[PDB]
Amino acid sequence: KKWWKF
Repeated sequence: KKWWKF
């Protein structure tokens, strides 16, 4: 969502 593939 907001960090890495998230």
